Amino acid sequence: LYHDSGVCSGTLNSERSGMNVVVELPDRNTELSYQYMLADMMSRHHYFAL
Amino acid sequence: TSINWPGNDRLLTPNMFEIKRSVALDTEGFTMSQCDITKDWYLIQMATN
Amino acid sequence: RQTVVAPTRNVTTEKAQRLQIRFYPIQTDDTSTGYRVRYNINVGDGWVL
Amino acid sequence: NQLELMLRNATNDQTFVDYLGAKNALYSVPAGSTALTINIPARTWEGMRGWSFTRIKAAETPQLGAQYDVNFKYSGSIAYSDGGFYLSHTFRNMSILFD
Amino acid sequence: NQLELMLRNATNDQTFVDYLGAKNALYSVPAGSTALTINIPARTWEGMRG
Amino acid sequence: DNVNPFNHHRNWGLKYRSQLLGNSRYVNFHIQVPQKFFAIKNLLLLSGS
Amino acid sequence: DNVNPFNHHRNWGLKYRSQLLGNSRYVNFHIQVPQKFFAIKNLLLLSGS
Amino acid sequence: YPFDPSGVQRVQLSGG
Amino acid sequence: LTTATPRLQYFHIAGPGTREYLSEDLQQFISATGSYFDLKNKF
Amino acid sequence: QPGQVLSYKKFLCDNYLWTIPFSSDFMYMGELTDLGQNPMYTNNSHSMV
Amino acid sequence: INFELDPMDDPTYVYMLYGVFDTVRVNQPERNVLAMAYFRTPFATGNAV
Repeated sequence: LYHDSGVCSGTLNSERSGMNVVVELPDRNTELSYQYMLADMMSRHHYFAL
Repeated sequence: TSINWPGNDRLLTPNMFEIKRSVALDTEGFTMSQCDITKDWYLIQMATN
Repeated sequence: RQTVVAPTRNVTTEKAQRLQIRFYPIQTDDTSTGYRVRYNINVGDGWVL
Repeated sequence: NQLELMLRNATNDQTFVDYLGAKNALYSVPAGSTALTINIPARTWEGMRGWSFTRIKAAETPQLGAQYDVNFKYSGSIAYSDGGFYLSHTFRNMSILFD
Repeated sequence: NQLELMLRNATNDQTFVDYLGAKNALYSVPAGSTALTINIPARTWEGMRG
Repeated sequence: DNVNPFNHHRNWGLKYRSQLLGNSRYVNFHIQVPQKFFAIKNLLLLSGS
Repeated sequence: DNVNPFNHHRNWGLKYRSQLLGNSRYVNFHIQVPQKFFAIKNLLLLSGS
Repeated sequence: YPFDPSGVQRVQLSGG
Repeated sequence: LTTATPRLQYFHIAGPGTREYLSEDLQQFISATGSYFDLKNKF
Repeated sequence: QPGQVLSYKKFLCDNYLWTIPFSSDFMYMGELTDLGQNPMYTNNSHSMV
Repeated sequence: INFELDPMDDPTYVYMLYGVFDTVRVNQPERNVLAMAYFRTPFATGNAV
């Protein structure tokens, strides 16, 4: 998924106000952040295929 | 070191002023006025002038 | 010398808003003599197009 | 509806922090060069947690904020996107000078 | 003489601006290089036109 | 007198219009076509879908 | 010591990840990718469109 | 919504 | 403008804390429905 | 053959000196721009790159 | 920040990570009204209007 790429970023917003609430910065690392979150949340030797 | 001046998801490429793209490698569009100048840059220039 | 001064307030959103929005078709229905396209121009509150 | 009307209240609304909690800046180091200087202009450093750093190969890292990286001709493990760091060594020393 | 007296008054004295209204900086770029960075230090930008 | 003068190789307008696409009969064009219907060419849509 | 060790055929994670798709280069893959943006990773949306 | 009258280091206010 | 918050208590970077800024009924709801529908990671 | 041709969309713009106005909406609303009197830049030191 | 490195045989980046509180809180006052305000305490990317 295109994370942290402003040119091709995602979009979440209400329909009443089509103002996107998701701003992605090139200097944040969403994917490594999830890596660290998952590694702190549980041991990494577990294989979760989902 | 972190404040892009438009910085409000203004342009179609919010993090930089893409003046031109390669039309051959262009896929999504973002090239304006029958050349390789971009929609964002063309908007900026027309609004300025 | 005299200078004209910008309104400096109540003229531009401080919120993260797109300057230029591309709409890609919901429906195409390509036919032999024409090429239909159907969009959905979503203008939320606070926007004028 | 109780939960909804109780979560729409201003004083108790959802707050999230990115777990990495890091601004990611990549500083290029050419092949044979053995030293690097990171010049940062004046800033108010309000609430800085600290520093974290490794060196990643240029060929193994996509250009940041790219719809499509045309120079990215590598499909192994991007140590930037995942935690596959392997060059924590090859770091001799480091200096920090707030002014 | 009337013009001289009404022009030596402080509140109405000639004010001139350079029309270009630009600070000119030349940043060198070598022959083959395809990139350039302009690091300008902290400033007060008190009236920058663009 | 009854022959269309705009069907000429000195039709500078058509010459420019054709040279914008290229020098070949195989063109990967990218063009922007304005809305011309008078009721919607200048209409200012307000908030809504 | 400066060679990426995870680009190895003994990468058990990558071995299992490739073996989840099949033994051929022609895979009709079916996957479920999670949302990872922190602002919306665990956001509990209330009523609304 | 927050009002941030800071001359340095302002908030983003994605909003909507 | 009716709040006047120090901009770090707003984002709970130096705030009073979850136990004393959520509504007491919200904290009760989180405690009661905490075994099957978690809400602690959202604040 | 049509598969043996390419495209080279390009532009030339001489004597122009590309302009990016320091205005919130990128238009001209006064010589002293919209952001030229905002007390984020004027009153506080920023180091642009 | 001054680094001294072991000289490698290929161009490498130095993946520097600062310690930032890149937080956000979600404001949902009414139905289908979603609004978030971000903040990053050392390197906030917000700009004026």
